[PDB]
Amino acid sequence: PTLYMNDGMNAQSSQALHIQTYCNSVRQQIPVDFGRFPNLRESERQINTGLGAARQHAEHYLKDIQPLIIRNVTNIQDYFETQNLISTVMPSGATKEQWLSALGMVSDKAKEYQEVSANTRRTIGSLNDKLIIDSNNYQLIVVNLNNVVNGNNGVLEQLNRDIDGINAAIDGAIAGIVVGGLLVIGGAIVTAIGAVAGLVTTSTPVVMGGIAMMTAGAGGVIGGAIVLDKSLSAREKLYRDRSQLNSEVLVASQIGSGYRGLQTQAQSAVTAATQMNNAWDSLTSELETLNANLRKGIIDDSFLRQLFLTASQTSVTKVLDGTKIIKQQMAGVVVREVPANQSIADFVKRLAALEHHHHHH
Repeated sequence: PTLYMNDGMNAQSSQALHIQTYCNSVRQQIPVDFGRFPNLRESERQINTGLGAARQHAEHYLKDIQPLIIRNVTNIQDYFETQNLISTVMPSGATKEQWLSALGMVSDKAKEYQEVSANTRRTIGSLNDKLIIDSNNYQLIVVNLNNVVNGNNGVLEQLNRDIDGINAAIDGAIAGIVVGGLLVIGGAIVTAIGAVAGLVTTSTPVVMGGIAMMTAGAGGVIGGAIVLDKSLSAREKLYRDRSQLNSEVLVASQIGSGYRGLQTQAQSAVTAATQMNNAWDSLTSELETLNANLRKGIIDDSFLRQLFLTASQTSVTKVLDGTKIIKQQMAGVVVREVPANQSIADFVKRLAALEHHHHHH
């Protein structure tokens, strides 16, 4: 259970930094301006209404959920510091009753923290559910606009699936970068937000879902930009290839892709939250089994003492080490401003060229 707890914590913490950055990109998205086309006023208002709801979903995550996930790390640290302390306090000839008191104190903490993880899982499950509905309904606003300007709905839908497909690649590259950097002592996570497509001027730039996450090592040395550059540039390319689509349909499409991308992050958060809740479940079960087996007299104090002792010398070390690195990295995220005349792909491409020069390669 100690390693299950470790893996749950690592997966939820890394994914939490990913959806956090995605939510920031949704919050920073500027309303769409189709002022130059009075006949698209209705579409402009439907798109800004859906965007407002997306910003509220993102805000809900940042303010109401992110802190519970960070609280979970702290709860893991307190749990294991407490289990460890039991090991150092219980003297030699401690009675069954004293051991039952001690087991009780750790089971109470574990159940308290299991319930916090469970409530976190429900809250993210609900947000994911709402995002599935809102992102699915948003697509009708885009088709409707495409119909108002007699665009080809086949070409639009193809672009939508192509962007979904490249977003899996971008997500997987960001996930691998963050997982790989989460447990580096002295390492930091670096994020940037920027337009998802190449810029062209009077169209509203879409930063929603335009994210980069990279690592920084000793001396602020960026890692991950070379890897990430490939999938970011590919998205920019896929948009470039549909410059025959109406400009406003393209913007509307970019928000839709950002709305679906947000729902994808929330599904990843559900999966991580489930894995963490299952880890707590197996921790409380183990304690309940030790509580019953000591009472049934199937085990004894001596076994329990050695069980907690070994744990404290072994897998608990890894968890406690992880809790400290994870809190530093989640608290030390470095936010890079992207200039208004650079896409997220442009920005990372420039960081990738700097990364090549630092590697002399």
